[PDB]
Amino acid sequence: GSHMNLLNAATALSGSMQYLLNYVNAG
Amino acid sequence: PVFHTRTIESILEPVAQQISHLVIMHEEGEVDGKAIPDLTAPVAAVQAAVSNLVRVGKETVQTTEDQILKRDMPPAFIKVENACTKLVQAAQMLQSDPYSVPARDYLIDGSRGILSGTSDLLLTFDEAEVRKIIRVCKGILEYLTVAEVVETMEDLVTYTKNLGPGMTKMAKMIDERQQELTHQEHRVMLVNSMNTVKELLPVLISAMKIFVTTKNSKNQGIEEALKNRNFTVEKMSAEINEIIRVLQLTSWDE
Repeated sequence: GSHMNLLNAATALSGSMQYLLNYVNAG
Repeated sequence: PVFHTRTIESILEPVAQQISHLVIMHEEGEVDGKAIPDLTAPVAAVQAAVSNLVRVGKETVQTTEDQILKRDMPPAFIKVENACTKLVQAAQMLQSDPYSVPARDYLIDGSRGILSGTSDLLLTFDEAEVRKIIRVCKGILEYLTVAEVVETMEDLVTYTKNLGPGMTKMAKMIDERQQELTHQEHRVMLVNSMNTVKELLPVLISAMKIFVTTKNSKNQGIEEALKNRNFTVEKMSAEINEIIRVLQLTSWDE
């Protein structure tokens, strides 16, 4: 199954975590 | 807290830095007077990214032949899923009370759990990648044992036609792997070991040329050729085994 590998999925997860933490930081 | 590779670092280091920034503002059980805005939508995006990471991971476990992956990937799925549930709960608690102290603790614990489980999956993935590199190294080691049975010029031509491109592949692989490493001392060891192997290849072929051409001669320098061949194979084999050992090294951090 070659559509999205683990590295790409981990990257999208990092991005969503970074958005969430910066969202909290902005208040 | 240092990451094993530059790929893992670029993904996880920003998340670790942002958690440590939040921890400055919130110690466990600490009260503040800052209303946290509604986190339902950013948390729902974390939830979607988590389910997608678990879906990709589970597809690997279902199709792989690597027994270590089948064993080490499923606990990391539980880690990330449990941690994501704490973030969903934190967002729900903050919606009713933007000052909720237990929700702030769930934010930190949830975020730490996501980072820890993602780190586990990435290290498990990297370890499988290292096993593939070692397989290529062992293939070269195995064909080097065939050098001793090459006795004709026709067989030497065949031998070099397989070994030459095979070595080029191994060199390219070690070059890319050393570039990805974060520990400088490990990179130097790989580069030097791979350079010694590259330089010894024409030395080996030269000794094999003389061996094959002086094989059935009285006055011949076969003895020196056979000795130079066996010595070059031994030195190349010790350096590849050094590469395999270095490839599996882990530093005291953490």
